[PDB]
Amino acid sequence: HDINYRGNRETAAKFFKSKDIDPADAESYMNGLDFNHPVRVETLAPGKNLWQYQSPGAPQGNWYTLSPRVQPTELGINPMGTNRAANTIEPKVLNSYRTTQKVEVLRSTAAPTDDFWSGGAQQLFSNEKGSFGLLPR
Amino acid sequence: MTPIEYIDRALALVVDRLARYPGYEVLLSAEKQLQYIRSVLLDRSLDRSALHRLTLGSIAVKEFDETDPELSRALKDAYYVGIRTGRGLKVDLP
Repeated sequence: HDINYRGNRETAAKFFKSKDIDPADAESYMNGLDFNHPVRVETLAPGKNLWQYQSPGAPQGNWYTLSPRVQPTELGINPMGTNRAANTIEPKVLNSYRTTQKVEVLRSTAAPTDDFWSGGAQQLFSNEKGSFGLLPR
Repeated sequence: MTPIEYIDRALALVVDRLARYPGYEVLLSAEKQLQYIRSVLLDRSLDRSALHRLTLGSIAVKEFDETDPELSRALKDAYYVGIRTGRGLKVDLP
């Protein structure tokens, strides 16, 4: 891989380490990013609207999209999730969040889902859940 | 666990979850990827190019980090087995 790809990998590795993810697990988080596209750290101010797909009945996650128009496949996720109480496969729910505090995020392009084992969208990562407030749906 | 035990642990959990959610594409993909890793662990003569096309780590964190932490853990560890194998490094898991 080229000097840009290696730099994007190092940006992500440093970010995940700083957010209490250990080095072996950090590889999996990095597997969600396409290092052929820019990876940068940004600080969001309070008041930024974001969106997040989740399985029905699931708590808040760590991955956000910048627009509600972005569909799951381009984000590297399946459009169907798991309703655990019902034992069913049902569509992912799109929830809205708004930053409540300044927060650093890792900005990248998803590795999107293709048919090999069967373009990517931009994404944000932050595991500082309390900095993103759930909005009414 | 040995590296094969980490892969068979992940396969056991994926099969259990497929009984809960039959046909679920995320789990069918994870199964195929785990079987691929298993094959290259057991036979060093097989082509290893597809190790760098694994998505198991992404599946663990984007699909299961909240809904199924037990599965997410097993898939993170299996993905790590895969990429350390692909990179020619010791699988330094306990």
